[PDB]
Amino acid sequence: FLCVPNLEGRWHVDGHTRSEGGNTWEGELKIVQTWDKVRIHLKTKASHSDSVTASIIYDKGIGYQLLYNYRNGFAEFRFDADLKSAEGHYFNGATYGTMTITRI
Amino acid sequence: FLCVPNLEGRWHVDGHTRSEGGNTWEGELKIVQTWDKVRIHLKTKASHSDSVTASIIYDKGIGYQLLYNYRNQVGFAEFRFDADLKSAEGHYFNTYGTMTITRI
Repeated sequence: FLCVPNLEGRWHVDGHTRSEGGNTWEGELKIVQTWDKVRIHLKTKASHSDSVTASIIYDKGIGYQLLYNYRNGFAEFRFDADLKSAEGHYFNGATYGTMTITRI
Repeated sequence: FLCVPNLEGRWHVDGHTRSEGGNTWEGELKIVQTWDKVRIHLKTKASHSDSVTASIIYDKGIGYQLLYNYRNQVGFAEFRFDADLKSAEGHYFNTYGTMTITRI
């Protein structure tokens, strides 16, 4: 079997910039997925960012993780077992923060 | 989730034309696979048989079926894999018969 997770669609993003006076922000994430190829568009208040490179990994006991870089940095998400939501973090080289992703 | 069976590799083919006449022939099948995109190539000591369009389908109860239109040197061949993709039984139609393939 050659199985991959179905992460495609729209997710609500509850981000928290823990870097240099950041406030709790919100946004919308769009994941366009063709098998292994994955693209991530993040539309927020301050325009948007589009992914450049990405990769899906699976680590047993932890679950599925999505690592990617984007162009307004790095972002990574860790999804729950049934792909409902994900906890991630991002770093722009300097800002950084923690995001929560929720499918809808 | 998105899964396909891993059918790639070489397979031995015990073929038998069920038309009037013929006998037990043999061949080698090479299955090249990129996700759901599959290309079959059958080579024997008489004539080789390449494929054009191929589709993987899964029906509840049967398992994973592989159906493709081919071309010697347009016919239709199909297999139904069993036992964790180690062996499959199928038939072809251009001269008609069956084929029993085993994954090397």
